[PDB]
Amino acid sequence: GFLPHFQHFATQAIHVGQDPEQWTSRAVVPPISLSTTFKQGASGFTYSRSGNPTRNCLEKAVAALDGAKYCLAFASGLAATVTITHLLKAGDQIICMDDVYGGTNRYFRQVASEFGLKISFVDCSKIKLLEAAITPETKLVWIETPTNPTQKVIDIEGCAHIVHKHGDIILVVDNTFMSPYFQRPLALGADISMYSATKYMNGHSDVVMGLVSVNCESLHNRLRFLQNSLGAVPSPIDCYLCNRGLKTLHVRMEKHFKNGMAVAQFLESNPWVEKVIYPGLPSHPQHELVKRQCTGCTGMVTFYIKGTLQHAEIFLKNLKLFTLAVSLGGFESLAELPAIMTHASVLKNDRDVLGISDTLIRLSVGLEDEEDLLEDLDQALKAAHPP
Amino acid sequence: GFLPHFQHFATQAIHVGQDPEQWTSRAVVPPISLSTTFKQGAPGSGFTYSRSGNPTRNCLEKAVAALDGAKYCLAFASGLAATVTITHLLKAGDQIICMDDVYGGTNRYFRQVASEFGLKISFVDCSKIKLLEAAITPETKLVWIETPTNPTQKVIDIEGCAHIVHKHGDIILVVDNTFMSPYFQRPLALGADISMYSATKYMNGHSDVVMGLVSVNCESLHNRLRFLQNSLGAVPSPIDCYLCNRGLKTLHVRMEKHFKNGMAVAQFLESNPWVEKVIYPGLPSHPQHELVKRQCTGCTGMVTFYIKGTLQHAEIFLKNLKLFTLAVSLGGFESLAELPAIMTHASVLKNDRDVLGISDTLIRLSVGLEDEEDLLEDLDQALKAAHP
Amino acid sequence: GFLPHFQHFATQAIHVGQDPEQWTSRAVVPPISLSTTFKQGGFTYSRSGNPTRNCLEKAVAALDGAKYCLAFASGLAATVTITHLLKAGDQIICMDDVYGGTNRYFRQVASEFGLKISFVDCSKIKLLEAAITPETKLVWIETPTNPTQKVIDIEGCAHIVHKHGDIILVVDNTFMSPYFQRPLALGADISMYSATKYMNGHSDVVMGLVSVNCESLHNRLRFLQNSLGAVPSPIDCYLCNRGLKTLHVRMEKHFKNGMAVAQFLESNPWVEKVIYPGLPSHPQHELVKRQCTGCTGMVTFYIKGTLQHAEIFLKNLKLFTLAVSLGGFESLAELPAIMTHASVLKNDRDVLGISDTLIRLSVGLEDEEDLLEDLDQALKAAHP
Amino acid sequence: GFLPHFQHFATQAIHVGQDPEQWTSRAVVPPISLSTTFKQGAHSGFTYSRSGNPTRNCLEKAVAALDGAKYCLAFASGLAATVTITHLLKAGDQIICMDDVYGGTNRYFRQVASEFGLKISFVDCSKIKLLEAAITPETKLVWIETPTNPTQKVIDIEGCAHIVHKHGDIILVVDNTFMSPYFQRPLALGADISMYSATKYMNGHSDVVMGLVSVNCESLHNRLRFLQNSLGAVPSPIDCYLCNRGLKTLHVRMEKHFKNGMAVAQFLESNPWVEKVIYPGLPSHPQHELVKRQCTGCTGMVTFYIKGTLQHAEIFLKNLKLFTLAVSLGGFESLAELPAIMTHASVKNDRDVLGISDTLIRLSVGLEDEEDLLEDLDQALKAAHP
Repeated sequence: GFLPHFQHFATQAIHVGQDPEQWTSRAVVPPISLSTTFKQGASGFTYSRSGNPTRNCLEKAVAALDGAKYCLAFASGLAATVTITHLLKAGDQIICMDDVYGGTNRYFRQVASEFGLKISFVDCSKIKLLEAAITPETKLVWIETPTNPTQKVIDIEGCAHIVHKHGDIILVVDNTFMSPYFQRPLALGADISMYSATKYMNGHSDVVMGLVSVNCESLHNRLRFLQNSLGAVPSPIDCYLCNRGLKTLHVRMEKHFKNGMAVAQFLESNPWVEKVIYPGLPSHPQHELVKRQCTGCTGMVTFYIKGTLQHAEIFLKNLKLFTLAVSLGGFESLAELPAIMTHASVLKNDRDVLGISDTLIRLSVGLEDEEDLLEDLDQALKAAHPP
Repeated sequence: GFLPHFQHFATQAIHVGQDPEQWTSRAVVPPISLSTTFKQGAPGSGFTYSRSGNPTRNCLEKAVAALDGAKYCLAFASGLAATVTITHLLKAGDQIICMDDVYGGTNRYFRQVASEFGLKISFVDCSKIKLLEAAITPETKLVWIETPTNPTQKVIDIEGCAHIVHKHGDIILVVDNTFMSPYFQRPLALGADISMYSATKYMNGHSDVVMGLVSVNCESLHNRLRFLQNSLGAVPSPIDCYLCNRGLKTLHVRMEKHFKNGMAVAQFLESNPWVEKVIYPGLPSHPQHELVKRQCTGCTGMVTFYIKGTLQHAEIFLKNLKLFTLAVSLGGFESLAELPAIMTHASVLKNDRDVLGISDTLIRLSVGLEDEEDLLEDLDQALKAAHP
Repeated sequence: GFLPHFQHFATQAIHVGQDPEQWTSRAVVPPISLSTTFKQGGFTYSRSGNPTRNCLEKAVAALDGAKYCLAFASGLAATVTITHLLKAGDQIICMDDVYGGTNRYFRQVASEFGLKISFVDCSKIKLLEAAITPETKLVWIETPTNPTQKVIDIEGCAHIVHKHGDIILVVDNTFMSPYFQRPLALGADISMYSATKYMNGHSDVVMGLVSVNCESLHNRLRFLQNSLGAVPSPIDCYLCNRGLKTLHVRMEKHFKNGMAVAQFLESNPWVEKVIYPGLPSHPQHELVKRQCTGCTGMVTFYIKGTLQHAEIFLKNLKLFTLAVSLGGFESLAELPAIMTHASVLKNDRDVLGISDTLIRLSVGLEDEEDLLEDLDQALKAAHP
Repeated sequence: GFLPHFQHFATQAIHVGQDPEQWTSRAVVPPISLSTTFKQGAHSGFTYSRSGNPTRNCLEKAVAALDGAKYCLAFASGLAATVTITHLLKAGDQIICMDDVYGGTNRYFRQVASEFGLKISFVDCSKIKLLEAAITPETKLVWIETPTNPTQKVIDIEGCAHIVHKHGDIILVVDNTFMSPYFQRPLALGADISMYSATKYMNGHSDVVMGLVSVNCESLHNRLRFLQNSLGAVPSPIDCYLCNRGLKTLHVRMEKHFKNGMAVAQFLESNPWVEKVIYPGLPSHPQHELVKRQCTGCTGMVTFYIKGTLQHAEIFLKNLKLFTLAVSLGGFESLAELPAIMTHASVKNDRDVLGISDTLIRLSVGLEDEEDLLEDLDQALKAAHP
């Protein structure tokens, strides 16, 4: 009952920007151009930071996958976030989601706010509340869906709609969790589709990178200027590796879905799980919303284990397939306790409100055999709660 | 008559951070660790996430720190990324004093971007010390200088400048040491708070890495920078870090050849009848030549000069070069030539270049590591081509 | 109706050799160790062994259901190394329809160091036994063949070969990959790969792989790996190991797309004949289901008309790229008579069925519609 | 009194094959081309990576210039180059190899090549009349090393070339690994093949295993080019890039290796705890005067015998703090090693004849500061003989 899959995604991920006629060798795979500078004198490239062959191939590919006209690659997701924020002036205000990635939370609240920028954390799941926070000084709205890690889902089309009623306000959707294979914020009314390519996009846990796709011509020109002016650019080798990862994004995300769905269903029917949060499950508060704006779900499964902090640790330390580590979206399965780990960078009084207790566990289900993933979870839960 | 060369420089560039006991394999060369994340909570722990820190980047930072005579170092995605990150130390309401002649991008960030966030920017000629003193306010938190400047190669008394800045209040002096490199100049040893590099140029020296480097001694200053490195995320690729560290292994023998080639080129151009004026710190004709010898252990391959005539004559010269490549950037093993007014400094107002002297006949050369004989031959023929 | 999929395959492909506890940093992904040498006072020299290559070798061995595996600079390099196992004076029985370079090595190079090479149709149970001599020490087979895709019953072949005892049976398992076929589980002594194809699967690594169970065979192979020095780069090893991580989800899509392409071509009025193991029309379709867990993306077909029609078709493709090699994420198309099998003598090319009208497709991971639409449009250009 | 330095070396090492007009982007440094295959149809271009590819060709084009050669072939390793060269022959032919060669070179000929109808004779080619006594019409290949590994015996290449080429068709190969093409050009001295282990000085950064073969003869190149593609011991394009990158600083590296190597050699000879030093740059070297005629300088390879027994050699090696106890050579880092147990353990009765005793130590002097390298040796020697 999900949105129909995007019509040329696999084809484009493999060929867009990859045209062999670009190179004198007619190579089927684009060469890695490390060169910082390029010969001028008799069009073309001037300096690597402003633009370079391998990065441009990647940006054109990602643009296509987002259904965008333009895309910009960055040193990291946070670097992309910071660059986007530099679009504004001293005196402007940013409305940010209350449950956001810790680093995003940290930048807005602790760094950006001390340069004449106003920051308001607003529950944008309450779309009725967003309008109340909007002021004539609001220039940017930052949204993330699903949120990390409580995975609450936001109506992008509804939010874009509220935001665009008051003229020049920018709507940014952090699309790190889903990827453009499952969700296209720009097609849903967003102005900017932002990624941490470090996660699902690259999908191989070996590249730190950010991506920003956009349609507005003037917004692109401002973003392209800041990309070269701030210089938070990615390595050409990282660009190549990420572009290589995109080649299998469609077949990777499908297995994440199948494995994620299977893990979520196993966990929900398990007597030692208090509650499971997974958009693909009917038990999810926004399951029907997900189906309207998304073409599927990922391998990100959040759940509460029964008992105390003690049980969550025994569970995590007895896993043999899931690796106890931060980050997500890789081919390998990851497990994590946000209260102590990825979201220790979010205030304690805010964690109590968001639901990040000592028993909330975030899983990044990988591409291993389903059987083995379930068996690993079963054995580990039995370690915390033995027969 | 230059400052004596820094001791153990080559030894440290090859060994610091490269210690084989870090790895289970006892490899002589540090592995490239691409992994974005790391396993936590195991029986019997340093790394958590690549952006915060990772093996290959850390080895590079420890090595560069040593070459700078520093305690700490931070690597970044680019020189500009390093610059922007440093500026994030400040608050809305602070003022930045910047050298009047600096790299266009440094100029551009301060004038067009930093000025959009409650920061006041004044461009001041910091070589003339009275101009700096009048610009300092109780609100001043940052002074950004570059020496030699890009591309007119103006030289600033670093130790003298630090003395003025560190007198009244908490003001940070940053020295963009891209041109010289730590082999020839140590700003931290001269009183600067930060020695900053674009590793894209001489540090890596192989024209295949875009990267910035930031060296510092102050403990609180480092912690604020280390926070911003992870919080802003302008991080370099581990593979780029490896390549740059590899470039460092030959930094000492490269810079020596850059010097020897650079001096010969400067001397050739100044005696050439088709050249109006040469600016090179190694030449006694440089207004601050004796200052250079007091602050440096030598000079690099950056040679700036004026060709006789107008813009048309400069173009014919540049297009006739066969070894020098008409291109932007600098500090690589290959020789580069460029016209700053139209190229690297087109992002500087037309009215500022005339004040700074960046006319249409000003040419910047980045002399590489090719044979001396051949580089002179290329310059000679091209000058004969410009004025036949 | 195929053989059941190999158990724990995806799990092993992602985790075997990838243990974070190997590194002081506990990185989830193994670092690329370029270091040629190591401090002594473990590893000694990169060519003999190194962390990144060794991690890859443990992974491939598991996927093969093997005890050992050796990585090499290329597929041919792996073949040459294996051939160095033999003695002066011996004979090699090699299939008549093999990869061109394999043919060339045996016929033009290997034969000159006291090695005798006889090309034999190893599918004919009576032709193989007649070719075996007490002097034969090595039998080299490839299944399915390139590009006529002839299929060999491996276990009976193993059974026939091992009756004469110490003879090595090598199966070039490049086409299928260890995800779809396990020669070692079927009685082969060596499972050999060109990792340049499906194993890496991203058209950016040249590498060979050799899997083995026998202790004595391994020690001889390991000695030769270090002695000839046709070793792969650690970065290539990393890249191939990176590619292995998605082998299971890639091969499944190659299967789904290849099947769709094969079926489209067969019902097409401008195609004379389609050769694809996944189609019931393939003469050994049922043998495939008994020894394999599925099929790959290699689709061979004859276009109606002449060489001219095959050329018009190939040059009008917009998604398929006219190029050699195979097994990458991108779709490739090729005319073996003129291209990849130009290194095989011409009159044997005619007997094998590799005419001027035989076309080989390597179907990639693109969308099915676009692949089919591209084929339709290109066929309509040849035959409007 | 050495040969004048080869002219335009720095220019060529930096520019040959590196022409920015090769790429549509006009990049100053050649891109790394990983692609295994190339689009065909529209004469122009590449077909398959193993046969040839942009990045490998640029390196080969570059190395050829530095060798003063017309052609060059890159391989997966030095040994890969060796095995490929040997494949030029047939069963029944005979190979003349230097008596003191690298352990792996010895091992291949003796244990592998010898099992395929090849005749192998180990001959002291520094005494050149021994070369003539072993030559037979069955000789198709002469493999020499100068200086030898690790006793550093020096061979008159042109003299050998004269003797070898007098008789029908014998190929003379010079393993020019120790010296660099900056310091020695075998092809200009009459050799048929200039071969390298690029793992050492050529790359010079201890992170690439690679072999190189430079050649002038047309038929010889065509036969080798066939084998490069047919045997498939090809290097990775990224490794090719890395070696080409290392090549950019080869001249300034080799000069510093020389200055450090000479100082290290001079220090050891004046040291009361060293019995004998073997270094071509030293007048005490038997072929010192020969070296000056065929070379433009010397490298950082210093071989010496320490006084005492095996235990004294161990304490010395284990007390080094700058020199690293490891195998291989030619990198920016200083290496120290005991060949009898390590790099030449694959050669024992032959070690005794060659002089590779339990007290023979081989040093690869790196690019560190001279003083620091000297102090490390000084302190470590004081440690063995306390």
